[PDB]
Amino acid sequence: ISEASVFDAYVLPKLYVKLHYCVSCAIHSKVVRNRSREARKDRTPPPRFRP
Amino acid sequence: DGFDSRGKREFDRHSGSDRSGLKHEDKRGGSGSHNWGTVKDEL
Amino acid sequence: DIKLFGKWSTDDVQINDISLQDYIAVKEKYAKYLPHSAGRYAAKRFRKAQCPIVERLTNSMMMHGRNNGKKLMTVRIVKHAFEIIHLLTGENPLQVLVNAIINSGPREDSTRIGRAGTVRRQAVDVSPLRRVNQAIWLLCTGAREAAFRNIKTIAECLADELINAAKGSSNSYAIKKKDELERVAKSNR
Amino acid sequence: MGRVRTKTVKKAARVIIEKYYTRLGNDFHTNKRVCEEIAIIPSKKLRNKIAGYVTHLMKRIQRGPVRGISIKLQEEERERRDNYVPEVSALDQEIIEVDPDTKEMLKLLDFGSLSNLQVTQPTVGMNFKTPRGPV
Amino acid sequence: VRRACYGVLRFIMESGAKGCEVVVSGKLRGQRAKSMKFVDGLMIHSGDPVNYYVDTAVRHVLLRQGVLGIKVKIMLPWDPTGKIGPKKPLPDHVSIVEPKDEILPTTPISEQK
Amino acid sequence: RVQPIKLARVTKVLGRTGSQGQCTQVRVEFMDDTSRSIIRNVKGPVREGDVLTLLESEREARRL
RNA sequence: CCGAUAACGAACGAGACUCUGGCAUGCUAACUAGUUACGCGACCCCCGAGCGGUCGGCGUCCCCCAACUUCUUAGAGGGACAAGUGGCGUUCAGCCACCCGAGAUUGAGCAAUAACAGGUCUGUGAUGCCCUUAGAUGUCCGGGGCUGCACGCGCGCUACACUGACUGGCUCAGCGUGUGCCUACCCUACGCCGGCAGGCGCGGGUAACCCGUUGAACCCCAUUCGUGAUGGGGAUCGGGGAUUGCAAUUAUUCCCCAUGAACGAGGAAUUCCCAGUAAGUGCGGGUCAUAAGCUUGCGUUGAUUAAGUCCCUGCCCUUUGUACACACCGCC
Ligand SMILES: [Mg+2]
Ligand SMILES: [Mg+2]
Repeated sequence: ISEASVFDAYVLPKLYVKLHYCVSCAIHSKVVRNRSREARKDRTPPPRFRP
Repeated sequence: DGFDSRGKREFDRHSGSDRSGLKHEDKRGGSGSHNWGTVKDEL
Repeated sequence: DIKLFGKWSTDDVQINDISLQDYIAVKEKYAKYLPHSAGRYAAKRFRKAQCPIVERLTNSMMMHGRNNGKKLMTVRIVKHAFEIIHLLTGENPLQVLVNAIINSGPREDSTRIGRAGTVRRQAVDVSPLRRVNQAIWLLCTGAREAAFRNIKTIAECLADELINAAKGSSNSYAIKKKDELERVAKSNR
Repeated sequence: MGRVRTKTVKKAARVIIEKYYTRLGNDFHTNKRVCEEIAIIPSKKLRNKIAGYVTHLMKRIQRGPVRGISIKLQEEERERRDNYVPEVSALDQEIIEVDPDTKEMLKLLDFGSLSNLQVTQPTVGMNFKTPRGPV
Repeated sequence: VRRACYGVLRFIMESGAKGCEVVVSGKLRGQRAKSMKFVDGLMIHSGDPVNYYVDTAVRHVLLRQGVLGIKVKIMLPWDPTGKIGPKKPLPDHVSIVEPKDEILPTTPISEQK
Repeated sequence: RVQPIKLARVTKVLGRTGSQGQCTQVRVEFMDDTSRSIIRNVKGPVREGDVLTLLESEREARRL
């Protein structure tokens, strides 16, 4: 796309979508996983793995 | 009808005897002379 | 000086491509009187890299069941084929073999597991040891297929296979298979 | 691969190093010979495995202490650790940067207005604490 | 069987062994057969040392209801004299003699004799 | 019009890939330009330091 | 295993162990293994070779008339330990490579807590109960059957060829067996007859003493054939001849002469396998009066690919849910 772009420096757009899931679909698609009894009490989101 | 054509049973766990089944139930909790022991026998 | 089969000096043969220079073993250190040695070349990984390539050829030419251990017969077949190509082309049979390996080794391939379109999903470029492996395999299979149901013997079929592969003339089985494989990689890039 | 040692050789290696550190050394064949009389090892194949782990552990010991211990090593580290005591203390600075509030504390304690103490400009903003939550 | 087997266990351990193990398998008063196992002490199973460390015996007992199999395994105690136990020590057993601690590295002296 | 066939040298082996272990990811540097170095994936036994041909330069780069 | 650490110290299994293979010109030795040296020969030698060459020719424990254990055998000791070096790693556990090295992962055997209504009552003077017990379901004897064939499936053997088949010559093994309580039945050398299968005398061997230096096959070297269901294949079938057995028909096996069927590398699918391995290739044991296309071992020739992954198929561990606990062949 950048090679075929007419503009010298095009910032390609981003698709912003707010998905909602029932827990059935979420567990089936592995968005959320079953956790241990102690682990369920942690509200911290999983790490971004940014480095 | 519990067996196939050859004669092997199609449900091996389903016991065919009315006297006993898969699990060993102990007569009188293992009491009497010619029997397995009990806790009193152990001590 | 080494005189493979009493002749066919090794020191005049050059591997023109650096990509295969350190896997072909026709240099003076790997040069040997005969293409036969119980050197334990499959003891561990990359041990076959230092194995002589004429030895590798005579080890791959014993295939398809009826002849799996007949190394003496394969050695004499290699001897006759090398003599034939020397008297037919006019250069060193070792140089012919090296150029044949270079031209037979398919430079690329393709490999995945998913729902392939034509043959296989993702194109990939092969390792030099894979180049040598597949070149020797393709050349041996081409000679074997050529000499199956005709009067022409194994030595002659191997000879023309190497001769055609060393230059590229579209009639060699190894060259045709390489062309097909490169084409499918190109299409499934 | 597959050269990981076993408890049976490791326990014995630790014990014989602890017992006979003075007798033993960092030579494999010397160690495999001293073991022959300091322990009744039924098997040669296990004896030399023990000797190899002994040489490894003693080569480690020459450099630094490990979980296996020796009383002479403890005393050596005790007599060696009390070193590099500086000629000038790290706590005798010519000036001491001190806060106005701590200066009030010192004058409450009556030990304020010391020459060594130098009051600093109090920080402004009260911008401590980190922003709450992600972002 | 619990009384008899426990008495045998006590007798074996009282006579002195590293361990023992008895199994009584068969039918008593019921069609379904049961096996009861009684263990104590150490008991090795694998390798060469079992051949001359473990004494085994298998008997059949003929009861009115059928047959009762008895299996007995006794791990003999190690014996340097070997009359009541095996001669060789366990191959994985390593024992270390404690040093005399009579170092005495004092000032050099010469003692004439 | 076709970019000419070139050669590169493997400087490091990243690791197996393909969900069957059938290929490897490796890091290659070009002799034609040593600064230019991309991540390639190859099939066959690959040791570090070996050189290999490249029909095309830029195909894909992905981290494991 | 190291580390983290309300755990510390252990035990079983794994390992360790036993056997086997790989190395010891180091030890003990050997007329049932031999080797060198020497002596008689036999031949090529003569050009003359002459301490010339060959000899599984004969000898030197023919015990007075050599030594030695390298080769062979089998005992004890050694040797290998991630030991040395470099790199990676918490720099720990260990991993990678290289040197020296015979060897830097040789194969097996043994093998936990338990579970499988797994298989065996046709292994038993192992065995409960039931059945039969004199016209026997006991036991013996005669014959037949276990083989029987529109068909389907499994383990296999032989092939489809010239990388071959035939003919001849040359040339190399290792496991291991071998004369019997009952028990009748051994391995075979040598000579002779026949073309072969076989037959007849004469031994040797209860065995590192004889077969036997196991002259194995593949392979190697020469001949012919020549891409042709053909000199590939030898299935089917006719005739004849031998051997074992009391008995060969429903052909036991073997030999000889004839016909010469599919089969021109095999769909969907699917098996086994990482180094002396696959595979080619023969030889022993077991079965056996006669019997190997089986099995268990042994040797010969001897590779391609790989030093990875969870894609497929499974198994294990953790978390999780459970109304199951005879435990999903569940409960309902
Ligand atoms: Mg074990
Ligand atoms: Mg015929």
